[PDB]
Amino acid sequence: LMSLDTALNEMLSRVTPLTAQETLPLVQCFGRILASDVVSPLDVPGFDNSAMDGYAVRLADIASGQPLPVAGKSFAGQPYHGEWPAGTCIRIMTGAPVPEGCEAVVMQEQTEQMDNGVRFTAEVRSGQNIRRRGEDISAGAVVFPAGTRLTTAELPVIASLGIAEVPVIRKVRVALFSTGDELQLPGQPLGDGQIYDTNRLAVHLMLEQLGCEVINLGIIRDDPHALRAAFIEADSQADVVISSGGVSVGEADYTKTILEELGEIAFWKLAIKPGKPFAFGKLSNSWFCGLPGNPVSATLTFYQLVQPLLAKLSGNTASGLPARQRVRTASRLKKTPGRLDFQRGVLQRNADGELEVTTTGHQGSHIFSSFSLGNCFIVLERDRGNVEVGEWVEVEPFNALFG
Amino acid sequence: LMSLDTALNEMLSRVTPLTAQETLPLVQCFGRILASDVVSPLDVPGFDNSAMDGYAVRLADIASGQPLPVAGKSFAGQPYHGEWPAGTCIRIMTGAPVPEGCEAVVMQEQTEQMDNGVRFTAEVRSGQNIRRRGEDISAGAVVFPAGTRLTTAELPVIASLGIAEVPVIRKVRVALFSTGDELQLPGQPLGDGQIYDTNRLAVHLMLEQLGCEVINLGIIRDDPHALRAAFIEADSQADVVISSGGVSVGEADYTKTILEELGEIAFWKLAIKPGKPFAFGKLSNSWFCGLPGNPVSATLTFYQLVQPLLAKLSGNTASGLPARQRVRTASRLKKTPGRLDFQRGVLQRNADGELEVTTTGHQGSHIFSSFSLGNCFIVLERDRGNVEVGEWVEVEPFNALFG
Repeated sequence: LMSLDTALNEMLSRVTPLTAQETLPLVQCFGRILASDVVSPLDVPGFDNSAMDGYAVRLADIASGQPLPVAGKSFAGQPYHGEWPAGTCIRIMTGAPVPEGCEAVVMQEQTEQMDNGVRFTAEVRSGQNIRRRGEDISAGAVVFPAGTRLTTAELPVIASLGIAEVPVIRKVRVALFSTGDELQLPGQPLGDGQIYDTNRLAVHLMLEQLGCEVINLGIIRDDPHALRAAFIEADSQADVVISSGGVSVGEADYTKTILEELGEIAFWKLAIKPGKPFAFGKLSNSWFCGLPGNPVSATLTFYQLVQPLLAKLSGNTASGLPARQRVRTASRLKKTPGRLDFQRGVLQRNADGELEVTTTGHQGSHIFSSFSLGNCFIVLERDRGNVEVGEWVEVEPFNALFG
Repeated sequence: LMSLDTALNEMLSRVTPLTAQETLPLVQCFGRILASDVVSPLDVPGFDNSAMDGYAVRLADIASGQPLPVAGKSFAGQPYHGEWPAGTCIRIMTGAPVPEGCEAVVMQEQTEQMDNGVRFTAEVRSGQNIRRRGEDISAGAVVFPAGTRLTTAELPVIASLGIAEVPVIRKVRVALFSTGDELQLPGQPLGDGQIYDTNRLAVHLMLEQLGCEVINLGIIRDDPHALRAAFIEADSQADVVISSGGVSVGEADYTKTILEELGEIAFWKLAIKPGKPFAFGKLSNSWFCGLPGNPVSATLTFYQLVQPLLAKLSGNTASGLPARQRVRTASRLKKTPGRLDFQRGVLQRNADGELEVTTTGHQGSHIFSSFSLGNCFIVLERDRGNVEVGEWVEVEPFNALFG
């Protein structure tokens, strides 16, 4: 009944990004959020340098129209600090700092070498081939603003400014547990209707790959005392508390009252598939996210709901939800109007090199294989009905969490 | 001069994937390559259960034709217990175990639920709507073959089988260093023709994000004895040695002779842009990859050549290279025949909800900004010339290394 979009916006609207920060060497900053703007302590380039390989000359020396001999050479790591007499030019390479008095640089193309010096074939105007210092980055300028997630694209640049460490927002702490006498750990036989806990591992892995600091409390016994203790512990040491399954997501039971008791939790019924129920609210010192017990549902819900909540909490200002694109289906998709169906598919190129999606197979939540077989979600509109081969469909490629 | 594909193909043909292994608890296996086939200890599902919400029936009872009174129900965690009188049906839900003797399940939508029984009119086929024990995974079957990179898609499935740990191939160890008197560390003012070492950090970051174990030896002093010692140290403890800059990639100097003295190293001239040079070869106990000093070229080269090399080395059997797709340029692209130009672009959805690339701006290798501003590579074919707006283009979306 409640739309995903409405649920998302309600959650996020309530959240305040972390501000706590720590300063780390750049090599430790991958995927981290800059806590403060990175302001350039220098100019890039530093010294006006040559745009190409050629000769640094003077407009007066060129005037003589006489083949002027090379008084010396200036290289990137070997700036020329020599004499540079009247009728002479300075051999230079790109990036190499331009010698004092330079007015322009000429490429070795518009230049011909004679026994009495370089003879300039073309015209030479001031500024020519000279990279103006600080033209790419001026000292005192903001290179990267606070909120930027540091990547291989940004970190090397910060290093290029001679900066060793930058301040980053601390990692989001996420407490995680599951509960239910039916949940069993590996190596232990499956009791009556016991199953192996899988949601907890799934969430744990995703949290870690999202750069969160995970506090896994494991499986909490179906006991008010154990559950309440877990909640109090989690809430006291993390920013987000997640029940990977076992805690009520609507149905009344002792877990639900502990919930109602420790915070203001809403029990949503989302117009999505797979899944539907999702618990969310403020605990005393944390945000709580309760996932349905079904593995496919829990994974999907986490991916479409908790992930963007964590993104906001992190301080990341990269406003937006994962890229989606219109694509044709090579597959017939069964779809019931009424729910935004996040089916799984395989995005691939057809003979003509165009992208297309095929179903992974059965879309039931009784199996998990679709996550491995697939590489994307086929996000079928809420009101949409069955999809025939060739129809335009919205596709959202899986992120790194699924490979 | 030499084609990227040819270079890459040749590099990969010489490499043998690591085999050394370690057994780790599933939570520590993200991104890791399965060392041995994961065999299923159980049947999935574990018992015959219903594919739908409906009624469990017997072919003979339907054959009788009279409405079938509901004798009971079987749900999720509670199979149907007690006798199943003849001429009756058991109410059932998806996933619930099918009652003893059940030969078929009929979806409620095909039935007329009346006060004195359920009227069945549709033909009923034996086995219909019954999910048989082990139809998804049968005990003794390989669930994931050795070579599989473990993700949130695979790990939870392994957990569901009650398996706590799996054998994964050890991380590829990569020794990293750069050299040159110009190279400066952060915090220290730039000397004569000095610059801040940025390639090393870049490579380090990627290596780590690629799951490799990095041995960063730092900046080696411009000395043959120091360099020689560096190689020895690097080669003795790593599977791969990478010079992020400073060691010769073709040009003769003291570094090139050390290279020639410590192993069989090829100095390639790649028909690509940016970049061109790349040193590759077998050292005594490792593979060596030497990158050009230009930041843009080094990153690109690492990205398009070293990354794939590391992937094969890891034992990952996932065949293929980064995903590419045909897209229209919303930008005119300056392209020169001769080199495979990996320009940086911005792939985004247009008004018509269609995907399209825009150049990030100046494509020169003197600036690093294009990696931050872009989100993809516009892979302009070697022979291709200038590209006019609206032309079909190859795009390779950036992977996580750049966000």
